Amino acid sequence: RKQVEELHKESPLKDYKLVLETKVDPSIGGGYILEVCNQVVNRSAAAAAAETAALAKASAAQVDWTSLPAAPPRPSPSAPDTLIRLLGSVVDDLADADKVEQKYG
Amino acid sequence: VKFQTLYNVLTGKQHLKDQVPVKDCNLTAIFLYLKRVDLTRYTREELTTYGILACGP
Amino acid sequence: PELKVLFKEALLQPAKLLPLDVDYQCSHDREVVEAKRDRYLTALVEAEQ
Amino acid sequence: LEAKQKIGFVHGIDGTIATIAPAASKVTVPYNTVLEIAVSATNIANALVFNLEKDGSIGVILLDNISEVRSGQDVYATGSLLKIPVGFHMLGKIINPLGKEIPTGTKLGLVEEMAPNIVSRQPVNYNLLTGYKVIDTLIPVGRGQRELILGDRQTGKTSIALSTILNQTKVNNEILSKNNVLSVYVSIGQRCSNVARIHRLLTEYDAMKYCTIVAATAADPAGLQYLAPYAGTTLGEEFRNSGRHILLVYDDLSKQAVSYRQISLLLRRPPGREAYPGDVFYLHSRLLERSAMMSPQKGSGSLTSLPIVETLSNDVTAYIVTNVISITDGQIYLDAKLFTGGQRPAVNIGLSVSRVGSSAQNKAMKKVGGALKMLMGEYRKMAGEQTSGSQNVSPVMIRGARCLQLFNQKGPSYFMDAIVALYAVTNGYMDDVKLQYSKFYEFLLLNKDLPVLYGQVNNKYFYMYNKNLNYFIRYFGLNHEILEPELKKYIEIHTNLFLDNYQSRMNELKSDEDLVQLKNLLYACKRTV
Amino acid sequence: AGGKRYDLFGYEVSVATGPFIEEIKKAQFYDDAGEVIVKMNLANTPPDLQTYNAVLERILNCKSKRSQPVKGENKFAAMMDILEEMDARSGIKPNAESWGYVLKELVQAGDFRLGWVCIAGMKSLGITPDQALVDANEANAAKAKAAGTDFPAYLKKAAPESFDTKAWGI
Ligand SMILES: Nc1ncnc2c1ncn2[C@@H]1O[C@H](COP(=O)(O)OP(=O)(O)OP(=O)(O)O)[C@@H](O)[C@H]1O
Ligand SMILES: [Mg+2]
Repeated sequence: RKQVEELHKESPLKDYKLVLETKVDPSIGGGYILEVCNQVVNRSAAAAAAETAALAKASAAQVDWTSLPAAPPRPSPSAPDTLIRLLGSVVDDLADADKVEQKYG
Repeated sequence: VKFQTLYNVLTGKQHLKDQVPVKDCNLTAIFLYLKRVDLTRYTREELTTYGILACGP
Repeated sequence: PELKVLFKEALLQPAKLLPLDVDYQCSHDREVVEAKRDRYLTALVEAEQ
Repeated sequence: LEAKQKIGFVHGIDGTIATIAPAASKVTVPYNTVLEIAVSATNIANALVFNLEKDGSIGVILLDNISEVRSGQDVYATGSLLKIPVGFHMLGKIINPLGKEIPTGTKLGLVEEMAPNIVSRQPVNYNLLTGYKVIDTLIPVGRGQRELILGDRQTGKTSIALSTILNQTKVNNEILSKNNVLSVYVSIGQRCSNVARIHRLLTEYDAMKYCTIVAATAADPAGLQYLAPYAGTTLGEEFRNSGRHILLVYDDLSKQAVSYRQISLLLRRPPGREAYPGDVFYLHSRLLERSAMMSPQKGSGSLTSLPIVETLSNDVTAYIVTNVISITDGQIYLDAKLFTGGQRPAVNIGLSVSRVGSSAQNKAMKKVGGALKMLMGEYRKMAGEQTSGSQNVSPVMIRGARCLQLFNQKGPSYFMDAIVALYAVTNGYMDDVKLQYSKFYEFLLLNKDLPVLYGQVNNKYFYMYNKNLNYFIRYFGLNHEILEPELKKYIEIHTNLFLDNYQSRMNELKSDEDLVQLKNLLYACKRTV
Repeated sequence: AGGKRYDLFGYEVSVATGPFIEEIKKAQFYDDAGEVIVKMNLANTPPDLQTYNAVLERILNCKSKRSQPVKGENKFAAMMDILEEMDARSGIKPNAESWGYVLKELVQAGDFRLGWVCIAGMKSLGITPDQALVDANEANAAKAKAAGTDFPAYLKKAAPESFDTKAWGI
């Protein structure tokens, strides 16, 4: 009742008399559904339990255990001049092979 | 639910994205078959080159 | 003669030259890093010889 | 605490649309606002108001969980417009136009907003490098610009926009994050597999950090295909207002017009020309006038738009096409007669223009594009002639044809790597080579520095290997005292070494094996360069 | 206490720029500095030369663009993009200090050729470099000369004598 007439106060109209009707749901085993001044508030087991269950369902869908988590981002190589002076023409081939191994191996 | 996924990966019933291979470090970072995973920890190149596995498990 | 000294120094410490910390963070599996390291040594050996 | 307000019950449903029956009389619904339909005790079907009637009934566009809709379901009202989440957290995602993410393997922004008024936007000053020489030289695209992409089916409409998205990446990793241009790819009514391949392409070249994709596939409801491009521009709102840059790619807008037709006709709006309701011009107008280069008062932000419109039998007389040419600044007309005739991208320059011009493109590109316009205007008058004066050919007939070879690409071209290939043409260094070797030349000019190889290194700095001269070229220009002479003393050596060592060997080939080998090489050069 | 500035639409414009320059100097990663330009410009305070040079300082002296690393970072290209935003877009023009910040980076980056471009461009604009940087540019040049690092190695190797789509690398 308290929630009912308080919702009736929150409406733009309150001067109109209020008539209350109570009915039975086989779908709802806990809680109530109340409509006043074309404003409905649903606090039911079918709705509340599914609302809390939806969080679990969404969280389960988000995760991908099968997948591998992404590694930290890698910066540019910036190879030193001493490396390059030792191996002039080879570092390009070795970087290409490194990409190949990072993908396949 | 995840422990179930782990068990399915160990049995080999499920596969990984971009054909990722199963390894202990791999698995650890995601999170008889177990002994094979223990072998998988050790470097493959080291084992083959040094013939460590040739003697036996 | 400088180049010879540089080749010797590189052969003594090949891993020091490369960034070890960066590579470890970057590579998911240590094995990949190891293989990369193994190739560089053979390159230097074939170069000096 | 939070009591949902109901307005009526579902009266009828026709596929994607519905008709509401209001519960009470004093209840009043707004227009364009979102409604909710309690398809179940758990889930909700979003919607939108498209009509209101003297009977109080409401013509409704549905957007989610249509199959779960019935007649008699309780209908609620938010009393707010359709909004979506917005922010930098959305970059790197595919997203339903309702903001829902599409898996693979706080803030809210209005979907329909007024456009930047006539004081709140700066003229076009800065460029948008689409990566293609015709579009960077002769059809200069800028920022805060909206340029259509016309073409018959399977001509390269999608690929020009994707290549723009892929060209911007290298720069954005170098420049600050204020001058980087992000991207949005909107797929209206497309096939879900095309979207997957686009995602994987961008992910290969790492262009997905700076791209989101608004997917409204063919199986999706027509209302969702209708409000997709608005979702894209709604994301562009924040990057305007956050002073950043952003690019829009509206894949087929014709498919966004079929959806509006479907909605309006099923809601018993009167048809019009080609069965459209009539106000489909205002639709794309609302969508496209939101593009602008914003005033410095508003952050000097921008959003470029590359709308795409499919064409049938190369006509520009259809309703929606004219409605969009009217709106957009320029247009990139892609002719199947040229796509089929060999050249790719099949840009037809006679029908493709840009209503901004030099002001968009670069100081270094102004002086080359102004030369190519003259050269192509002169070549346009002569190139119909089967070349009779083989040695008496005009220089224009030479330079123009080599430039057409250079226009042939597959992917985007770096700015430094584009001009230096066009400068040689306009100044005639590439006149002794033949047409068929115009790209192998370019390949060596850009990826195999000959004078560095053959020892002819007198240039102090100017070489194409460094790739950081782009910024000096961009700032100083090529027609500058410090860069002009070194440029010539790179290209003349490239030409002489080519003409002597490579060209000479090429013309000496007679066998079929070797000539077929050399054949396929030049096609590869036409693709990669 | 200065000549009042105006936008292209003749509207009066703010000049109180100091409070924003301090946020640049207090920065630690040189992408936030650009964002300070943005939040400054939204407030009807357009950047001045002093602000852009503060940003070039913060660029040159910062370690990375963002907190995490980024592939394709080029400390030079950001600095040389600000100068395009300066000359062309905004109408402001750089000074000796600006190009000084620019040349210091090419010394740090070891790229000795782009330096000489900057050396020539300065004097074509009347600017004169500091010989401390010119000599370091020539030092990097001499080192790379004697060492064979005058060019990369992949350019100094012979090309395929036979035409083949694979040999050329395409
Ligand atoms: N510049 C180019 N070089 C090589 N191939 C190209 C080029 N442009 C387009 N193509 C090819 O043309 C085909 C279609 O391109 P695109 O996907 O852009 O077509 P479209 O304009 O979207 O037509 P539709 O929308 O009907 O698919 C693809 O095979 C694509 O690789
Ligand atoms: Mg397409």
